Amino acid sequence: SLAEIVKKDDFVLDSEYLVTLLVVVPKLNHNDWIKQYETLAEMVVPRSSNVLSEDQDSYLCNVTLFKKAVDDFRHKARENKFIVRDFQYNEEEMRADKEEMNRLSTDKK
Amino acid sequence: QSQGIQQLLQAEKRAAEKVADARKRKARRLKQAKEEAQMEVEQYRREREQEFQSKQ
Amino acid sequence: LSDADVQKQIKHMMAFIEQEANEKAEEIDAKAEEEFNIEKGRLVQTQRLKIMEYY
Repeated sequence: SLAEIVKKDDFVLDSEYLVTLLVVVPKLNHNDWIKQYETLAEMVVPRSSNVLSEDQDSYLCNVTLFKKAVDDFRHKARENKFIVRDFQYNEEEMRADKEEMNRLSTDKK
Repeated sequence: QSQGIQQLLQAEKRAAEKVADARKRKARRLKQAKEEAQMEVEQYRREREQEFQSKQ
Repeated sequence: LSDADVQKQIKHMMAFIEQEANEKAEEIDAKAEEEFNIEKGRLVQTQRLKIMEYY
């Protein structure tokens, strides 16, 4: 669960209508990711976002789309056969998880 | 497409600002409307009081 | 692809957002007018009932 890994500025701050989404996996399907990351779904806005992390197998792209249009993003991602990777924008709880992991690490000692 | 990106993020602000300020100014609109019409009705009622007191 | 196509694409969504928001804003204006008239029909009605009582 990304949390700490998240490049925090890659999301739409105060995503009242426009939120960022992440259903993107296999490398072998990324033959047209230059097209998809800007227009995988019709109304994507990718200028203010980037890939959160890179594997040799996948790129975890934080693609922008509308409150409802998250459904369209998922539809076209599934047209491309991508699989669950999203974050839901869970950042205060990212902080909580950082506190918890630090607590456990200190508890060990 | 960055021009579009930024200007349409600005458009998200148009919708939110106009709706929110319309909502917050609805209170003002309703309160002014109360301040006007109902006191005017009060004054008509007092005029009618004077009329019936004349008859009495 | 082209950033002009991007602008039109996103403007579809901005059209939906702004237009739903402003239609609801116009509904707020409908409140300010007709729900104001309804609050009149209520409170001024109570005032008029007061005046019948007094008469």
